[PDB]
Amino acid sequence: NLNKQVAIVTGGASGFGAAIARRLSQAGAAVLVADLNAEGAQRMATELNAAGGRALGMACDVSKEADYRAVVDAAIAQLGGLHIVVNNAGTTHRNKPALAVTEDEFDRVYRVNLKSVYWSAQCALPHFAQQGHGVMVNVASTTGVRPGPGLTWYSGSKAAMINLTKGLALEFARSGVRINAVNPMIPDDVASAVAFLASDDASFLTGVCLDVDG
Amino acid sequence: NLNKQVAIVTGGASGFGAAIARRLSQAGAAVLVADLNAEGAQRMATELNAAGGRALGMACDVSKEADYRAVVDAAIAQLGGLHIVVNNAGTTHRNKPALAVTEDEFDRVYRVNLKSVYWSAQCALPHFAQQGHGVMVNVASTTGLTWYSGSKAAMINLTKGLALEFARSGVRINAVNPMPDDVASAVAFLASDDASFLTGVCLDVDG
Amino acid sequence: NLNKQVAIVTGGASGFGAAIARRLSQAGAAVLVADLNAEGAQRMATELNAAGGRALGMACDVSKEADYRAVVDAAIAQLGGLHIVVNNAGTTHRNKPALAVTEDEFDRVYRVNLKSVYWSAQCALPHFAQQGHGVMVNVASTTGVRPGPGLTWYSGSKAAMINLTKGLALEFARSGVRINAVNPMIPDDVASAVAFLASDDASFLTGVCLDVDG
Amino acid sequence: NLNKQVAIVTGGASGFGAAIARRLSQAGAAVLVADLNAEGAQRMATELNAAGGRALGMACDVSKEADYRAVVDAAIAQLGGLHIVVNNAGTTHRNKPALAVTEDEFDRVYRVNLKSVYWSAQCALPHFAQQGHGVMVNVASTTGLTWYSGSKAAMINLTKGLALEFARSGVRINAVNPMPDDVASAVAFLASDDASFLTGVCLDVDG
Repeated sequence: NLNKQVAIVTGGASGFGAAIARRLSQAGAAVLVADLNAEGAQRMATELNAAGGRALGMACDVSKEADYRAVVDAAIAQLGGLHIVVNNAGTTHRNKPALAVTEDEFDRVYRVNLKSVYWSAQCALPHFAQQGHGVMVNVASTTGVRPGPGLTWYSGSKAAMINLTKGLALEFARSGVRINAVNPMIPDDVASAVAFLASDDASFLTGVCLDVDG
Repeated sequence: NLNKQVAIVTGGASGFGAAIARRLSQAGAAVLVADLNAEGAQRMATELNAAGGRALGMACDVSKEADYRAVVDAAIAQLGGLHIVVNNAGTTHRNKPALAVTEDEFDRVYRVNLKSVYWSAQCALPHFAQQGHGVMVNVASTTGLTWYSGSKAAMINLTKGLALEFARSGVRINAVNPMPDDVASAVAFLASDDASFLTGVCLDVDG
Repeated sequence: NLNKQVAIVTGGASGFGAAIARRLSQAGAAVLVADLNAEGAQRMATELNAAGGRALGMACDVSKEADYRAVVDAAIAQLGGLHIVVNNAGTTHRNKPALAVTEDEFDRVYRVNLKSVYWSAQCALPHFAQQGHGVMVNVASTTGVRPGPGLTWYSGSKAAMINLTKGLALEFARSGVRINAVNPMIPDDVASAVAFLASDDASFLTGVCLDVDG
Repeated sequence: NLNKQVAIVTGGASGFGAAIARRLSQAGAAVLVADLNAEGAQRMATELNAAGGRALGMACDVSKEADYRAVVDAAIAQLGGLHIVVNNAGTTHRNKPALAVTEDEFDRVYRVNLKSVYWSAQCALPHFAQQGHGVMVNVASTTGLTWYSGSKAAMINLTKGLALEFARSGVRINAVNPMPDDVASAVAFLASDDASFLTGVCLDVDG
């Protein structure tokens, strides 16, 4: 149960982010839905609101400090605090050979799947440390069990993000702040995993990556 | 015997990359010494030529396409081909709390190391695939879990992914994980025909 | 909450097994405490009973099919069913160099940390499959993070047990039966991990090994 | 060049172990062919001696101390020493539901493979430690997650643990993971001085 708790969910307009926002709001948390797409973010918030929830939509490029700080400040100021930060990876776009991935796609993966976690760390972790509680859950991009070709550059930055998440966790391990990760492997099970990890029943877990059925 | 083979060594002017440049030259291989410091690259090249080897030094920001393509085009045009690419792109890093890490400090570890493997793949592996043979060796020099420990995991992961994407192509892609002689030995082994049964493998060795 | 649920906990008289038995009984489960030591098993059951619980002690060599079948039958007949099976690894005994480990210690590790999981599979899994629900949690022996010398033969059979647990899980994955594992790495966090994995809130997890602070 | 070196190859009468026995003999190394079938071991030994090599065949249940100690004592007494031990002890296994696996079927995978590495360590590594040099190579032949997939993980894990427990001893402990030429090549490499910078390493190669 996450009553009186505030969550930011990035990637919130679609995919795993929308399912995660739905689940956390169903558990009683106030949700700031953050997404590149302001309209998609607002639609998800309207849906959560129509269903009994308290939610707000906000546009945000998780690669930009200012966008990520503004979403943290918006959650604190207008929803009244921040206790949970869920960073959603993208939809992995299409599967194609390593040498067909253009620079723009490579760059986007870096921005959305690694740089976002760095800014999340810089923008949300001090608040958590200050209040002596908080949870960050990083949802990796979806890679197959024993993955084959087609996701080489995704699997690369994914391995980096999971290790950064475990590294951040060791630093914050005696702060009350828990930093954990979800590895969707080919939406209910992804959302259930995030909702459990955000709950106080997961208080004994940090620096963990939970493999779940994508 | 890397005689009759051309090798590009990134980060070649010092550290693991200098030691690799020397071992590979000593094995009889032409070597394009690539590094961020043109002066140091030229220095290593002159030493190698002075030791009886063949070598050209070029300034190269591995995070930039033009720089990597230059190093590749030069090796094919001036050194006479390309059969080996060694990617050394890590640096030392004082472990400080992650909230003291500036964006640049972060990009230098995650953005440079990853994109260097990216440009290495876009720029050099088509030449390997065209001739049906070639070896990429990615030394994870980035320097227990720290904020920067993810570069090494990605380098290893990318090595294994690229290797699968080049299965049965005659193109082998391998890694070295230094935890410098033993590093240069593992590179020279992996770059040699004696390692033709090995692709997608990471060799942990004492640094 | 594990009300109206029956758990077998092996290794139950001491160590992580006792902490796990305490936690599961505190959550409402009936506990058959199984242990090599009949008296230690009975003492733990008496403690759980004095605290509000329903518990029974029973001697059992988890390396022997007959001992393991008798504990399953005892739980079904006298506590009224079986839904949870926790296999506790040993205390890792002492840390000593690989070549100082005698054959008797090597043999004991195999029996307690691997053969037990095979019999648990043969003796408890058909019952779970029959009823279409059930959870098995295998608690590995405690190994350090990035472990050094001293636990070579433990770390060997531990790696085997965790892979067997993931293998068993894939087989039973569409049966309602969840097979999961806990890796104590140097007792509350071990017991919390087992209690969560045994609950219906972990229903979306199978074939997972949870690293936790030992 | 394994000339001037003695090697014990377990499971030597067929499969990966025969191919290893031949490659190592061809490298100039005396070879004690150890296997569960004495006749087949003697056959391989005769073939190797007939090819100009030196070899003795012995029946050996690797799960038993006396059998492994015999193979070790014989190699030191009849073949003139011991510098290499290759552990092949896996077998093929039809994947069936785990509830159809009999206790014996389970012991044959988990008990034999693990205890074989145990006796290999108790029986052979003291000789290596005494002379300050030696190489143990553990080929994980036990044959995606299955009930028997844990043998391979243990073999790799034990290899890395033993290697750490023998750091700086001149005694190297390595593994090969066949997913037979490429297996025998990786064994012969790992057993040779060319691999002296490698301990605690598992080489994945196509089987």
